[PDB]
Amino acid sequence: DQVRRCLRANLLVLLTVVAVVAGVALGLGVSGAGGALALGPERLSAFVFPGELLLRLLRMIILPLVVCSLIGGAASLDPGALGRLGAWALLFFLVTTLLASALGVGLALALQPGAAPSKEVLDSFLDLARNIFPSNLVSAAFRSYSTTYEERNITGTRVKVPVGQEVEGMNILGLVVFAIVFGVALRKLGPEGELLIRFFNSFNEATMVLVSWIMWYAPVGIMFLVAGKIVEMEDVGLLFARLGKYILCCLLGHAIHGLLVLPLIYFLFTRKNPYRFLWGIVTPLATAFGTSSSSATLPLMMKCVEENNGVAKHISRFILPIGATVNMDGAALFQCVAAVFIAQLSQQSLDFVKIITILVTATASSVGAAGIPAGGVLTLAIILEAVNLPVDHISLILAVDWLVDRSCTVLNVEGDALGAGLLQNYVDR
Amino acid sequence: DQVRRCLRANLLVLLTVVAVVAGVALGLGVSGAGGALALGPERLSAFVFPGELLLRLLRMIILPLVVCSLIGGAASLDPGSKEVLDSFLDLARNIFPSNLVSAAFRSYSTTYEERNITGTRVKVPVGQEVEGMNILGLVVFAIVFGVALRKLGPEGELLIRFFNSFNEATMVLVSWIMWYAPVGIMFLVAGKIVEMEDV
Amino acid sequence: DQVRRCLRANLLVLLTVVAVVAGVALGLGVSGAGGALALGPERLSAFVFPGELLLRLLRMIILPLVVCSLIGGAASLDPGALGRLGAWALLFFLVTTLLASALGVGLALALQPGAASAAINASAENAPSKEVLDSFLDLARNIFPSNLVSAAFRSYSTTYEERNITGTRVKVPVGQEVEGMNILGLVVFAIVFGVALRKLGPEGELLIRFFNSFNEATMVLVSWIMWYAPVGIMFLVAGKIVEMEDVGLLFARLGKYILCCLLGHAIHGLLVLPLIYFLFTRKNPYRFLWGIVTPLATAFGTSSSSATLPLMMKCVEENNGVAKHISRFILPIGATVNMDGAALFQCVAAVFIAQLSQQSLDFVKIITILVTATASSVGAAGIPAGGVLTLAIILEAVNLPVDHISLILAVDWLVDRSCTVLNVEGDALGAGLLQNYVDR
Amino acid sequence: APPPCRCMTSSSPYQEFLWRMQRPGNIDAPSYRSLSKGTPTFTAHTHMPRNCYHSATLCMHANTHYWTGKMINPSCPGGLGVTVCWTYFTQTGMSDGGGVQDQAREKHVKEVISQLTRVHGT
Repeated sequence: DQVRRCLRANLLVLLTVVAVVAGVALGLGVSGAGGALALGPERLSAFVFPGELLLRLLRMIILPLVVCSLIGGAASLDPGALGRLGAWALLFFLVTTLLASALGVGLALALQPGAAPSKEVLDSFLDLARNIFPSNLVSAAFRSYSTTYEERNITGTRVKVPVGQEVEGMNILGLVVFAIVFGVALRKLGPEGELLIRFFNSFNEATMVLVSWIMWYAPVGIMFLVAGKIVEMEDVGLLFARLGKYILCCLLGHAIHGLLVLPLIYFLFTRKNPYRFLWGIVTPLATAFGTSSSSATLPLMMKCVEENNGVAKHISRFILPIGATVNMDGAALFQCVAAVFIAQLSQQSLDFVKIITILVTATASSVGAAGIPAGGVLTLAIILEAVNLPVDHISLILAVDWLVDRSCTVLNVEGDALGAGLLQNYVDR
Repeated sequence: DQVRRCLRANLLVLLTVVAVVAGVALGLGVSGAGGALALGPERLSAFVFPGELLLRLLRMIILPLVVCSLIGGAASLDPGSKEVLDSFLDLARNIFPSNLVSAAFRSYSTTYEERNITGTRVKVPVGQEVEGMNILGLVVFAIVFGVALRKLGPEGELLIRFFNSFNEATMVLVSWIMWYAPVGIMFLVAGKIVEMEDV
Repeated sequence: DQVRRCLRANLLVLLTVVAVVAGVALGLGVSGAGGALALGPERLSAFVFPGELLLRLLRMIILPLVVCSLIGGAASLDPGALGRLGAWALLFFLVTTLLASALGVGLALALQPGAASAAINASAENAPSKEVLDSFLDLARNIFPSNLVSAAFRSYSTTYEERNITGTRVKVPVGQEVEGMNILGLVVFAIVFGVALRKLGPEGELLIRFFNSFNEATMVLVSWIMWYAPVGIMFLVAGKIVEMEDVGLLFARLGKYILCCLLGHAIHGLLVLPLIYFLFTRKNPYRFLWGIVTPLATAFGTSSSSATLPLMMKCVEENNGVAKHISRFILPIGATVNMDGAALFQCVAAVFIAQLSQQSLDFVKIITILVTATASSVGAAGIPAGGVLTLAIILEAVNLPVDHISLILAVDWLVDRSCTVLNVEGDALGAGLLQNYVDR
Repeated sequence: APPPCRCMTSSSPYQEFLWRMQRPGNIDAPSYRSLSKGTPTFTAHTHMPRNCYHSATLCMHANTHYWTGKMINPSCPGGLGVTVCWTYFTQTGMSDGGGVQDQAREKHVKEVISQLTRVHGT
């Protein structure tokens, strides 16, 4: 029968979806029988370890993959054509992020879910600009830049001056920029750069082989990640009774943006079926929901967009690594909804100017956010300081952060893939 | 015109000179009307930010532009506070950095402390690999690696070509960066004139 | 003359042994006619600096050499053949580790180092311990490192947050990346990248040529460093003898423990591994030992298996001519996996600690201490004093007192060098058996 | 003789989340269960690198000696500019590149050498 052949052809999709469902079921079953209280610390850690192993495996290869893929993509197109494609890509990213932020603000205002060193927003923007252009490639491979305030003048004149220091991270934005510039420079040379192009292409192909092995391992890690995240709950009833409206706002905004807005944009600009593209990219979406990080599912997204969908290699390898960092619609909607929720918690009114600042700072924060689990929580402080009325009690946002963060990751990777397909059609025209 | 050709060919040096002059003018303008204390350090950082950006761009290219083309030069020449002793030991340790990747973003240094409080106040020197970027160790390793590639026969030709192509690409980035430079020197000069006062 | 040709051919090994002898003599002379007191700390640092320079030179080479050699070795052999060879290598490594651990336990039980126990001589506070499950999770996390660049200079290790000392302590574990090269993760990534490169094809061929040329240049650097190595070995030995105080007085009651450790190391290195080599290859093991003398003396001087790995690789390549691919695949793996001397040390030390506190050893305790010593020898760091953490894990697993760990750190400076010698000898002998097998 | 330790847990869960997210080698978001809750209590780390504090001093809590100091990097345990406490000795077989824990380790082993040599003399 053709059913077995179809199952064999779509074994990866079925395995990943069943892994997610079985992770949910196993988490619920273990939580019912003890809720980790009977498990204890050592058994709980042994239970949650395989998901951490999968996350480490996927983070192991992200740096060489991004660097080599971006070098190859930037060296595969003329500087004028690459510049035009990049301009269109950033225009699409900005428009989608603004739409997501506006939808989040509007939905949070409609449903009303609401009812320590500081950090200046100018310094945050300067930190983002400094992270765009790193001062040391090897140092930027494993850590980023952040500013610090200290009192160095006399005690009579106490003013905060900003000093700079390196904090732990990955600084993917500066490496992305350097890889793009290096690829453009390599194509600028003639036969001299061909050896380097072949070198980086070979390195990328080997990284893709490791990607294939790791994604074949992935479903067990996804299942254990979901099960461990579900088990760690403390008081489901009280937590839901407190944060149900906020969770509903976030999830409804994500669902509306991912099922109505982006498919409409893709259909308007392409006159094709966006849901066929979504069916092609189901597996990276399920991986993003399992791992809650856009960087870990980036290789699977590139492979699925290249193979399942008719997208050229250079277009995907140039667009997807950039969008995995700078295009974060789900994080924007999260941060806007959370800012409105926190403002309503403290009974602080928001007029037009506060809403505009929320939108702009949310776009900037989504640009600056990292593709790591709970990556959008950190820039929520930047947004709250921009509004400067919502003192940073983001502790109430947590304890439901994993699920909404997973939805944010799904929305971000979906926006990236849809933009890649739109640009592929625009190039084809 | 010949003068037009002279202006077009030597555009970069004249742009740099004009940038220095305009940076001086902007520095005196800010330090005069308005006041250097009115904006404060918070706005001064944003005012001098383009110079910091130029400095960061210049510092980002030092490691490849050194390591590549030092391997290139060494393989193509062909055969024909701190005390004196502790500073010398630090210099010797930085020549052989003991870790190639760690040498790219930090360097060895010796610091003194009075941890041995028993008896007299003896100064015990310790090293902790402070933040640096370590020109010396990378330079020595690149020269030695280039000489070793020269000692190899046709086997090292692939590595020589690889590093030469990397150096050429780095030179292309250098040429691109030096076009942004006049804004950087302008803002650096303006910031230095604003910060100090001697007139 | 024949004697002149003999010295010219074997000039390096004679320089190395003369350097070791001169270092011992110079250390004894300086300690007798002075020491750390007659000359100041600055003079001591200037005196011991050349050995530190040699150690830094050897440590600079480890990362590119290991990465390129393992990539080439994994890409030069079929995945099935590589898997079979790795299975045989791991079988040999664990067999040798069990034999060394059993010999150490037997000697420690026969000679009774902790029978007298002097006057207990233990209290300040108790050092924090690391759980066995946490250590195994740390090993599994160090496999497949999260960041490739960060793994070149730092490695993951779990710590603890002692909360509520009066309030029913929970000891919440929190992990972080601490200083120290992650050799095992780089080894695993290099092997996987090599097999992926072979699976690719012509692109893999280009990358193979790149990494092989890099490895050859690194070997040229190793050849240059190996000539300076005897002076660094001499100064290491002399400075380590001079710095350590009141010889003999420390040994007067630690002689049983020292005799157990060194006798176990000598028996394993002169009667077990040579016997296995002779029974599997029918050659002369002592010719192999003569070929590998100067990596052994380098290991004794530096007390670090990773530092002497390039010299051992080169000496295995030129003398007793194991093929390049099999040697460059076997030696890096055994440099971080095969540790016979370390396991013998930890078994003897744990039995001695148990006898210090007058605790029974029974049978299941011996079995589990052997198993945990074997399972924790793998993944241990090749840096000096790298067996202390694994010994602590063993003590935690066996439920023995920890406060007597200071006696182990008291005299570990020499026996650790003996352990390094035994580990690199086991590496070389395993390479010899595999080379003889592939010759057939 | 050492002064009592003032080393409490994080006042808010967000600060604990922020400093545990930026630790070196962080791979996943910390769970809400692992975050400290309720009133602050005494806490102590079992390892701390020397490059996290400018200076350290001894403190007493429940008749046990601890090292205390102020952190200078947000990636260091406890946060940025937060007075934290850590144990007198580090974990066995673990080193923090010098610092107070190491200096205590060599001090203890040298005391052991001195007393054991005195035992030999008797």
